[PDB]
Amino acid sequence: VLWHTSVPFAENMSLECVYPSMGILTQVEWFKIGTQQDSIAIFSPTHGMVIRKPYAERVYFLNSTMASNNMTLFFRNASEDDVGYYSCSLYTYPQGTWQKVIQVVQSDSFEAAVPSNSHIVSEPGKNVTLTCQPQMTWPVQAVRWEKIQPRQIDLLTYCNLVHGRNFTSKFPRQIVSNCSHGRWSVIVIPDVTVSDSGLYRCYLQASAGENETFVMRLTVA
Amino acid sequence: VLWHTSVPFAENMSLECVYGILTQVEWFKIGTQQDSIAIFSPTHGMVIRKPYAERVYFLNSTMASNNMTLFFRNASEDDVGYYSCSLYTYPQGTWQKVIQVVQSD
Amino acid sequence: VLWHTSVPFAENMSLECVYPSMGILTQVEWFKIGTQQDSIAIFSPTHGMVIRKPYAERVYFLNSTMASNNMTLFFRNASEDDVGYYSCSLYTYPQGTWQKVIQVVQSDSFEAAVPSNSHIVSEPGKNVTLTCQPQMTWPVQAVRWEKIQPRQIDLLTYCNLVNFTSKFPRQIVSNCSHGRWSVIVIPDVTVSDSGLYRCYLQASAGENETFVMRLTVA
Repeated sequence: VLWHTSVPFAENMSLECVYPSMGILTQVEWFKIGTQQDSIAIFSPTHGMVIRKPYAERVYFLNSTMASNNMTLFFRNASEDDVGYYSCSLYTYPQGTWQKVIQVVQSDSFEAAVPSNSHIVSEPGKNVTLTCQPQMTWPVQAVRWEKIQPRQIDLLTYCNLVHGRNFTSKFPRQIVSNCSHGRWSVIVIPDVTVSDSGLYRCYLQASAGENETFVMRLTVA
Repeated sequence: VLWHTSVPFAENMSLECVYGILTQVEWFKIGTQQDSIAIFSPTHGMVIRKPYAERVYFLNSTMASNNMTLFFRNASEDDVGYYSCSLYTYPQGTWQKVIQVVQSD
Repeated sequence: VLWHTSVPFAENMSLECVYPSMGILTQVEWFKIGTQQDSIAIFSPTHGMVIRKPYAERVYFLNSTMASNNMTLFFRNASEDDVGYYSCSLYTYPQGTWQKVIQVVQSDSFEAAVPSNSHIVSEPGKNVTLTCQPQMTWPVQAVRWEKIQPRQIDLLTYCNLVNFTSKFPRQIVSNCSHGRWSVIVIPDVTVSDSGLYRCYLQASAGENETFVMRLTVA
């Protein structure tokens, strides 16, 4: 998993999956994630797209140009059973397999759930350093950084400090994240553009006193 | 296999279960057989099985905090025994916490 | 995730990944699954094989008939660190992904410690039914049917009773629909089917049962 987003449920929701040119694309496959993966569609760069029968009347794709790299999944009339986790799996040569995970949640604008704890104004071209606000004697089990927009959360990184594997987002842009050594608290956004404006959230999952967070608004001139 | 957490019996006892991408959570009672208590999925939500419907509840707080603690609002002598808090993550798989409920307090 | 095949150590060990013919083969990739997914080699049916630098000296593959459905990972040389778990992933169109997990065991431990609890004799051409010996004292979490050979142990059937499909090319008839997990049928048995078979029962919160049976075909 190199890319993890969350989007609100809608009857006409589209699950964005645009792959960066990286080597040769050899196959794409869409899955509904559960304990067992449910295949939605499979794409050949030679023979085209096959939608699995349970989804034949429920999803479609755009007739976008080849160099658009667009595998975005579109729902006709989505229903409550289409809530959950999705996988857009990219198979490339010689780099290998990578996966984008998209979670469909029941939700309003993701900005509405978060009031900013902080505001920073920067200019394009500068690196922007963001920090968590570690507090307690309570051990931090997990740390996660997200970029928040009204229609989309981009999971930038998470560090499991007690158990599990870590995650660092590649795509769409570079996130400087390390996790090791009590510097899970800091990330850098190198060379910001206006499109980097938005809300940035650090969530701290602790042991007994779990669940604390810090939001900061970035505004690029 | 033995237990991870051991608690004494109480009518209002709560069985703590704390803890990526969670695809399924299920509570079982382990005796001579395995009885399902409640099952959760991100698509269907939390669905409690009928034999425990009047016994247990969940305070569905932040699920991203990884908390599925089983609350007894009423508990009887037969709620003593072994419990399993079973967890499936994507694509890693299993994570299981076994909990013992002791009658002697 | 558990394994499909298990083999003992050897510096010339061959981790068999014979796959079925199913649609168009579009890509193959070998990983070593440790605490992290580590890439060994990647194959394109047009561009050929790339072996990642950490395994360039270690491993090699046949350049012969690959159309025989063969991507077996041959070791040229091997150390303690080549012990562990491997993933042989086949990518096909339109069927999708086909994955075989392969276990390499260290201590010089293998079928030498496997005595039978039961012995069945059958003539070739017969449909042989094998059965577990469930004791009905722990709920059965999961069922594994395995074939124990001198050079490899293969998974025949897996059933989680809360998914994992066999990659063994024998066509074992099994269902695990409603208690069916306790039996498997070997149809039209041959002399090559002789050997040790094991039913493995995983308990939810207890100890695991083992029933080993020897089948000898006339």
